[PDB]
Amino acid sequence: NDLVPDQWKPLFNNAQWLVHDIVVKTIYGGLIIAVIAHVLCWAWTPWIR
Amino acid sequence: NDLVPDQWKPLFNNAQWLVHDIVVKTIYGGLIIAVIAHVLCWAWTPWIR
Amino acid sequence: NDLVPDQWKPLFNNAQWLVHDIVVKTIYGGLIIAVIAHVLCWAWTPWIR
Amino acid sequence: NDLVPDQWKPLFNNAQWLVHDIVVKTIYGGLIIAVIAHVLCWAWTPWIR
Amino acid sequence: ALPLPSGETLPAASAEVIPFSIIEEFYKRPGKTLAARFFGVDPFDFWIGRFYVGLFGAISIIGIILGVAFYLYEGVVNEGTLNILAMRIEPPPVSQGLNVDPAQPGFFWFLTMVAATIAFVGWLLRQIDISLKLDMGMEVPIAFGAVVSSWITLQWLRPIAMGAWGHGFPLGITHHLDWVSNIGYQYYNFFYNPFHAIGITLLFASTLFLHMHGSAVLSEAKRNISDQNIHVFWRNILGYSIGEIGIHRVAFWTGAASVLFSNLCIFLSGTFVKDWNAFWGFWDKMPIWNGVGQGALVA
Amino acid sequence: MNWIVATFMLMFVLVAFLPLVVSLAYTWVTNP
Amino acid sequence: SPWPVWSGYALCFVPLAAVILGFIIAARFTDKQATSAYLRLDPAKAN
Amino acid sequence: PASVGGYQITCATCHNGKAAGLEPYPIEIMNTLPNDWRLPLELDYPGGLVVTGRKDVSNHEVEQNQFAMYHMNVSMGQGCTFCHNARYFPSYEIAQKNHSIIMLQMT
Amino acid sequence: PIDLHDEEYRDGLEGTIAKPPGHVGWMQRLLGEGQVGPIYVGLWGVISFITFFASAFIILVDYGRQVGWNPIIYLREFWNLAVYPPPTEYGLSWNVPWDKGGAWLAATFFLHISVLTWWARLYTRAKATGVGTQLAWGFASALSLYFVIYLFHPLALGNWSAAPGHGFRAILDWTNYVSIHWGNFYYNPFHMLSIFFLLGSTLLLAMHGATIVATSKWKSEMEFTEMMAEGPGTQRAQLFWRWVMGWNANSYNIHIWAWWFAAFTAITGAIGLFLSGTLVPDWYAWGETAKIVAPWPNPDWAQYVF
Amino acid sequence: RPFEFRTSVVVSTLLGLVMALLIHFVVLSSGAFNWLRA
Amino acid sequence: RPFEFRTSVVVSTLLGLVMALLIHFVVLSSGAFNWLR
Amino acid sequence: RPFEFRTSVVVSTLLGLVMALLIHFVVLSSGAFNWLRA
Amino acid sequence: RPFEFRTSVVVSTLLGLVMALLIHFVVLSSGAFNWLR
Amino acid sequence: RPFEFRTSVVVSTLLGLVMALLIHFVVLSSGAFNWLRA
Amino acid sequence: RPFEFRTSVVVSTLLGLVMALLIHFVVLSSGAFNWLRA
Amino acid sequence: RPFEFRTSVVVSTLLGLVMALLIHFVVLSSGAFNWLRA
Amino acid sequence: RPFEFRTSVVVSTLLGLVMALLIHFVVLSSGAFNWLR
Amino acid sequence: RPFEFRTSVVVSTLLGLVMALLIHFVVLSSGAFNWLR
Amino acid sequence: RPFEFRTSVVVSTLLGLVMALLIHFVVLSSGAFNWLR
Amino acid sequence: RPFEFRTSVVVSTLLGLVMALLIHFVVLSSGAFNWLRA
Ligand code: BCL
Ligand code: BCL
Ligand code: BCL
Ligand code: BCL
Ligand code: BCL
Ligand code: BCL
Ligand code: BCL
Ligand code: BCL
Ligand code: BCL
Ligand code: HEM
Ligand SMILES: [Fe+3]
Repeated sequence: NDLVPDQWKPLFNNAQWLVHDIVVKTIYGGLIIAVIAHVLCWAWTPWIR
Repeated sequence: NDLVPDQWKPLFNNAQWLVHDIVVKTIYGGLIIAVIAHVLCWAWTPWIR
Repeated sequence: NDLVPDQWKPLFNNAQWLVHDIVVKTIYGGLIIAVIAHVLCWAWTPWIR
Repeated sequence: NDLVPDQWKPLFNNAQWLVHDIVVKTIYGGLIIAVIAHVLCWAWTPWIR
Repeated sequence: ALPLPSGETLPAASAEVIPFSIIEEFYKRPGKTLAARFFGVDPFDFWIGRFYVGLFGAISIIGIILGVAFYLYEGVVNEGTLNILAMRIEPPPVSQGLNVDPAQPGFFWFLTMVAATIAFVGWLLRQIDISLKLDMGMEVPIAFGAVVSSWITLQWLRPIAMGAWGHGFPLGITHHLDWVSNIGYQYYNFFYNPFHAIGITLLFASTLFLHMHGSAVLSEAKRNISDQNIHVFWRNILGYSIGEIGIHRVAFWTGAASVLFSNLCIFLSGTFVKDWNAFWGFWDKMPIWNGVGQGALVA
Repeated sequence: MNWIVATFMLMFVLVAFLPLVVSLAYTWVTNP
Repeated sequence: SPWPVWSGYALCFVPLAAVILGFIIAARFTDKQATSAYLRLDPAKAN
Repeated sequence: PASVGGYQITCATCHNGKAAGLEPYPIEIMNTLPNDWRLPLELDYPGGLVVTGRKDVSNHEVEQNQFAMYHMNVSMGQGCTFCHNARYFPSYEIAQKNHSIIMLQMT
Repeated sequence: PIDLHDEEYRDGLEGTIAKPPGHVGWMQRLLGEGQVGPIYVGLWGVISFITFFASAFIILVDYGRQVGWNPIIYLREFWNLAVYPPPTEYGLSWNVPWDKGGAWLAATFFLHISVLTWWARLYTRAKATGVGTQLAWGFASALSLYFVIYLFHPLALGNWSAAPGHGFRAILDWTNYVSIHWGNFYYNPFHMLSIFFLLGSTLLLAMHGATIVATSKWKSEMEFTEMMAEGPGTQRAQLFWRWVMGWNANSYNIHIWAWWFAAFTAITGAIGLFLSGTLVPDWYAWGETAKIVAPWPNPDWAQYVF
Repeated sequence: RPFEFRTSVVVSTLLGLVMALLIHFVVLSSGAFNWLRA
Repeated sequence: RPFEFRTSVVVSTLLGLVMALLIHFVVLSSGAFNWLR
Repeated sequence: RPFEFRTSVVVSTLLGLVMALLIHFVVLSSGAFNWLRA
Repeated sequence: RPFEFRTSVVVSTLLGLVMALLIHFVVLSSGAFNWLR
Repeated sequence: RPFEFRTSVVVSTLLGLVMALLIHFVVLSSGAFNWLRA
Repeated sequence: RPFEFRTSVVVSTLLGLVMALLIHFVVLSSGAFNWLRA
Repeated sequence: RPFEFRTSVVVSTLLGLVMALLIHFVVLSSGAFNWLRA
Repeated sequence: RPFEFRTSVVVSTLLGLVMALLIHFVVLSSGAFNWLR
Repeated sequence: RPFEFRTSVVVSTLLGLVMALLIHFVVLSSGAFNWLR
Repeated sequence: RPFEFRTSVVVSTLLGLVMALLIHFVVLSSGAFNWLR
Repeated sequence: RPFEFRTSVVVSTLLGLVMALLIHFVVLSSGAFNWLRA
């Protein structure tokens, strides 16, 4: 756990930090795309009325 | 893992790097082809209207 | 693995290289025949319209 | 089996005598209540006629 | 390297590499069949190839040959179909009764059914003899006897009890299904027959038990384990392990019980009952709830 | 319906049930 | 029209022949493995 | 046809010895069915209760068909094969199914 | 590298409960073992428990509502109560009243989650005990049939009404209705193959059980030890089945035979059920066109009349 | 002794409970007392 | 002692809960009190 | 200590997810909000 | 002690949740409050 | 530590996939969006 | 000798008895003799 | 010796008896001879 | 040798007998000879 | 490492193939494109 | 080597025989050639 | 290496053959090509 920050050393391993970063970046990209898709769908036709 | 880059050494093997690279190129070609196919299909007949 | 190139030595064996070459050539010929057949069928009867 | 009477020693334990007494008292109370309830219900509506 | 029964080749117990010929020769021990006890001698007490032929082996083979000949004759001749998926081998008409006449149609159905019954009983007795020669138990004969009793119920007891003898099944491929369908819909909701439901439950349980036992035994064949891993695995999931000897007992019992209840339901449906929906009319009239409802919730 | 013959055939069926019951009883009597 | 349809051909007669051949082949190889020579306990000593 | 006989309909056919208070759908015949089921007399019976391979209906229509069919069974005492061959229900071969068509139109 | 004592006697989550084993007695006399023993709970099984009991609670509460909340009538009509899917109109929509199919969808969803988590539990415990994972794939082959019945068949038909109604009597009605709708499954070839495999499975189970019990005087039931070296009981069983029908197997092949019978039963059933409605609307007509239907001009119909 | 106290207690309590429930249900269904809306 | 405290507590609690539920359901379903419409 | 953090977290997460799904299903089926369908 | 803290907590939580869900379902089905249409 | 990274990843991925499939099916089967011929 | 005397005796007696029973049954079933009202 | 004498005798006897039974039954059922009531 | 005399004799005899029975039955079924009524 | 390359490859390939087949069949059965008549 | 000669020969022969029989039967049943009446 | 050559070859061959048969069936069943008597 050389690369793990001091705060999260008891919970994380050096190999797991990289996979965690990849997962977080994927989630943030997916959230942005989902927000855009929801905005376009609402502009197309509202679902609440 | 001599040919593996320094950053990704703890996660990858020497033989796994080549297979991963092949899969990455395959995914990139498939994505380009799928984008083209979707554009032509939309130009032919919209599915949302 | 004497006949295998340097790049693919960890992945391939001297015996598997020849069979891989055979398979690659077979797939190339199959793709050529498939393209010709598809062009002929399109010339005969279009399926998209 | 100090508390168990002489006749009932071969069947009962010292601990089961008290539970048997409790069960007997409960059954006697239940029979008294049942007799009262049956008399009340007969005074309300005869079920033989 | 020592070859294991599974197929492993493990480099090196009191075991040794023994050909099957020695075992086959050692365990012959002629002269202990059922017919030998009765008559003092078995007329056929030898082997023809890998098979053992006894007194009842001859009877079984005669029945098999005669039944196959009669079956082919009724279906190739007298029908002129020439294919086996369109043959329709019928018993005599219900009007004829319990009597048999060679001139009237349906006689070769009688011949085939009698020959098949003889062959089945001969096979059962041959199994008993082979079991008795090896000093084994009589479990396989019990299971097969359950199956043979299932046959006898359908082809002998029900037609005699109903008394017209046209109530037995045609022996045709894809055509006994027609008889099953018509009989099942004549007594409508054959699902609602209790013994049919018990038999279906036992059949499904038998299949599930077979799959579970096969998986459990196959999951430990070629591994370095201590023989107690399977017990811990079966106690961690479902919290119970039956053991080695209990699973086979359960299998045999479930298999026999399914067929027994099935033949019971078929016979009972034939004669003592007419409708399986009317059989349940007693339920709602019992004097614990016959007065508690209103409107559609009455009864 | 002749009810004597039907009851006889039913008795034969219940007899056919017997061998499994005998096997169960034998297994219970042994293994004490 | 003395012949069945193509769907009948496939759905009926391909699985039937497949089942028959598979059963015969599996029985033959099971018997071959069963009758081979491997470790066994000697019947003379074993009781 | 004359095979059935020549029986006629009279007062006792429907009344059966009662002046009034007739009971169509009594409780004893409503055994397996829902207690508020009635015959669907708003349909065209030459094709009213057809379900085989329709592909525009589902299990609910089959359930309604089964209710009607069991009612037809109970009203007689001959079981489901009286008018049908169980190998193929759509078949018209038993000769009491056309009689049932005429009866349905009459009802 | 695997300590069975640890895998059977841990505490907390990822451990076991009911740790002091019970004893039944009569199961020890009749079956040879009567230890109730501890049971594992490891986050694959808590989810199954919660989801299955949520589904059961939904179904039971709907049962109660259908009888006007009368407990006596609840006992009266328990076995003929059901929670049916939405009617044929509004085929695959979820905007349905709770009493017109709303509860069926939720219960079915929770049941799907429960069965998937149970498969995960089986796989994980097989891995953690050191044994193989054949049971997981057998359960997968049965879940294939289950998912064809409940999910994949109602899809591609266009309605939820093609699925069973969650009742004791509703499954029997579903079987009858599906048979009547699509012709006759007696002429469905995959129904025939499934029946062949099912009856073969029952036959094989009976034969194996009887064979092992008959030779149990020589310790033939210890399959794990016999796979190392054959004993007198296995030799007697092989000789018996060789002298009866001319061929036999050893104590290792029969299990492969049984596993493949059960797997083929499940797979062929699933394929036949899926193919029943989408491609062949009438099985009897197909059988007639395939020349597998026997001619039947002049029946004797007096057998079928009262 | 022929029977233990525990088995006797269990059997007696179960029999009493089942009999009480059965009698109450039968009397309710009989409709002969005008109890709980007739 | 013939019975443990644990068993007695469990049986009593289950019996009481079941009886209370049954009595409430019977009273609600009878429709003789004008409660909950 | 009576319970581990793992068991509490798992039970709480599962209960929350199941409750949310059930409430959403019931609200959708009631049809009292004019949402996702007329 | 006859019972442990863990068992009591589990049983109480399950009983409370089950009772609350049952009461909400009965109240919703009764149709006597004008709730959710 | 309480939970492994593997278990969290597996549960999160499976839950996301299941929820995506269910939401797509519910939204598209509602017939309120006019997607692929109404 | 290929066959023993007692084996031949058993086989011959059994075959003769079976054939006699079969011939009486077939003749009776034919109904061509007016025997037992036939 | 390729075959034993007893096997040959037994097989021949079985085949002959089966053939005789089959031929008599076929000829009786064909009704082409006027034997045993036509 | 690959095949024994006994196996060849058995296979040949069984095949011949089965073929003779099949041919006689088919010829009888065809009804093209005016044989046996 | 938490996950091996082989398992990820297998799961990705299976998911992709299943999704491709499902989407093709859904689009074909929708009948909104005039494809294959 | 990855595969042995016997396996290749067996698979090829089985596939060829199956495809040949299937194609002849499909063509015969199609009734588009005027073959065998 | 993550995967052996045999596994790749077997999976590829099976997938190709199954896909070819399925595509031929789906194309020829549609009746939109006029092949082999319509
Ligand atoms: C209304 C008039 C009805 C009728 C209605 C009922 C009903 C209703 C019941 C009986 C019961 C009985 N009836 Mg009456 N019965 C009728 C006519 C008859 C006739 C007759 C010839 O006509 C006879 C012989 C009987 C005879 C009997 C007995 C078998 C029995 C009562 C005695 C008993 O067992 O006490 C022994 C009983 C006990 C020891 C019970 C003790 C219970 C204890 C006291 C606990 C009570 C609950 C309390 C809340 C617990 C609280 C504490 C917590 C547990 C911590 N009935 C008519 C038709 N009868 C009762 C019975 O017990 O049936 C099994 C019963 O429930
Ligand atoms: C309204 C009039 C109704 C009727 C409605 C009801 C209802 C409704 C109930 C009873 C109950 C009972 N009825 Mg009444 N009952 C009627 C007529 C009768 C007649 C008769 C001859 O007419 C009789 C003999 C009885 C007899 C009885 C008893 C068996 C019982 C009450 C005593 C008891 O068990 O106390 C002992 C009870 C206790 C010790 C309860 C203690 C509960 C503790 C305090 C917990 C309470 C809940 C609280 C929220 C907990 C919170 C904290 C959390 C635990 C963390 N009823 C009529 C028809 N009756 C009740 C019962 O319990 O039946 C089994 C019951 O539910
Ligand atoms: C529309 C009006 C409806 C209604 C619709 C709903 C719906 C729909 C829901 C509720 C929910 C709840 N309702 Mg409301 N509700 C109504 C009326 C009521 C009434 C009342 C007496 O009138 C009451 C008391 C309540 C009470 C409640 C609570 C029990 C609960 C909200 C608090 C909570 O638990 O937060 C605790 C909740 C959380 C801590 C959630 C945290 C979630 C985290 C942030 C993740 C979110 C997902 C996100 C995509 C994750 C992204 C990253 C990836 C994981 C990588 N409702 C009316 C009838 N109500 C909700 C519920 O049950 O929640 C469990 C719910 O879903
Ligand atoms: C019918 C008229 C009213 C109505 C009338 C009432 C009334 C009256 C009441 C409620 C109450 C409640 N109502 Mg309501 N309610 C209505 C409509 C709603 C709607 C809706 C969708 O419309 C919702 C979501 C709710 C929701 C709720 C809850 C917030 C609450 C009950 C909580 C509960 O389950 O406690 C039971 C829960 C438990 C026993 C579990 C607790 C678990 C804790 C919180 C978490 C940790 C668990 C721990 C880790 C476990 C450890 C052990 C494990 C074994 C490991 N109401 C309508 C509008 N509602 C009740 C209330 O106020 O409660 C406070 C109440 O009395
Ligand atoms: C059209 C408008 C519809 C509707 C249609 C949908 C549909 C359809 C979906 C959602 C989804 C979601 N909806 Mg919406 N939704 C509506 C109204 C709402 C409302 C509301 C009004 O209150 C809310 C609160 C939400 C909330 C939500 C979220 C839970 C979620 C989107 C964010 C998210 O989780 O991102 C977190 C998501 C991610 C991190 C995913 C990232 C995935 C990455 C990008 C890979 C994707 C797969 C791709 C094929 C990969 C290709 C390469 C290969 C891997 C090699 N919806 C209305 C009714 N909504 C989506 C969802 O995810 O549901 C679970 C979804 O599928
Ligand atoms: C009625 C005219 C019928 C007909 C009716 C029958 C009948 C009936 C039978 C034959 C049989 C045969 N038929 Mg012719 N047959 C017909 C037309 C033909 C035609 C033809 C081209 O038309 C041919 C080629 C044949 C050919 C044959 C032979 C296969 C065979 C007779 C020879 C034989 O086996 O000798 C070799 C025979 C033996 C060596 C037998 C020896 C038996 C010993 C002597 C014992 C006799 C029994 C005695 C009771 C024993 C007592 C023992 C006690 C201890 C005392 N049939 C027409 C259609 N045929 C017979 C046969 O054997 O079929 C298998 C037979 O049963
Ligand atoms: C009537 C004209 C019918 C017809 C009716 C039959 C019938 C009926 C039969 C044949 C049989 C055969 N047919 Mg032709 N057949 C026809 C047209 C043809 C045509 C053609 C293209 O037209 C061909 C190629 C053939 C060809 C053949 C042969 C395959 C075969 C005869 C030779 C053989 O194999 O002997 C090999 C056989 C032997 C060497 C047997 C020797 C048996 C010994 C002599 C013992 C006999 C039994 C003995 C008496 C029993 C008692 C023993 C005791 C110890 C006493 N047939 C027409 C349509 N054909 C026969 C056959 O055997 O088929 C397998 C047969 O049964
Ligand atoms: C519907 C309109 C057209 C039509 C349109 C097309 C089009 C368009 C195409 C075809 C293609 C093909 N068509 Mg078409 N086709 C028509 C009518 C027909 C008819 C017919 C009787 O009418 C036939 C028989 C065929 C036949 C064929 C094949 C020759 C070919 C696909 C082969 C294949 O499976 O590749 C897949 C096979 C494999 C992946 C397996 C290969 C195995 C090798 C050969 C052997 C390996 C052995 C070794 C031991 C194995 C080792 C591994 C083992 C696991 C141990 N077509 C109609 C008239 N057809 C395709 C083509 O041309 O392909 C080149 C194509 O694209
Ligand atoms: C009538 C016109 C029909 C049609 C009828 C048939 C029939 C019928 C057959 C084919 C066959 C084939 N068809 Mg074409 N076919 C049609 C249209 C097509 C179209 C198209 C796009 O239109 C295509 C691409 C094809 C393609 C193909 C090939 C896949 C194949 C031939 C090559 C091959 O594999 O040889 C490889 C084959 C061999 C090497 C066989 C060698 C056999 C040896 C010589 C032995 C023969 C048997 C002999 C008796 C042995 C005797 C001695 C003993 C061994 C001791 N067909 C049309 C619709 N086609 C044949 C095939 O093989 O299908 C699987 C086949 O049977
Ligand atoms: C017995 C319970 C029973 C069953 C089952 C049954 C089935 C059935 C079906 C499936 C149909 C329709 C199938 C189709 O595609 O047409 C159908 C139709 C009719 N039946 Fe029926 N039937 C059962 C019982 C009976 C009985 C006892 C009779 C005669 C009184 C009878 C008759 C009819 C008639 C008439 C029809 C035609 C319905 C119509 O055309 O609308 N059925 N049955
Ligand atoms: Fe075993």
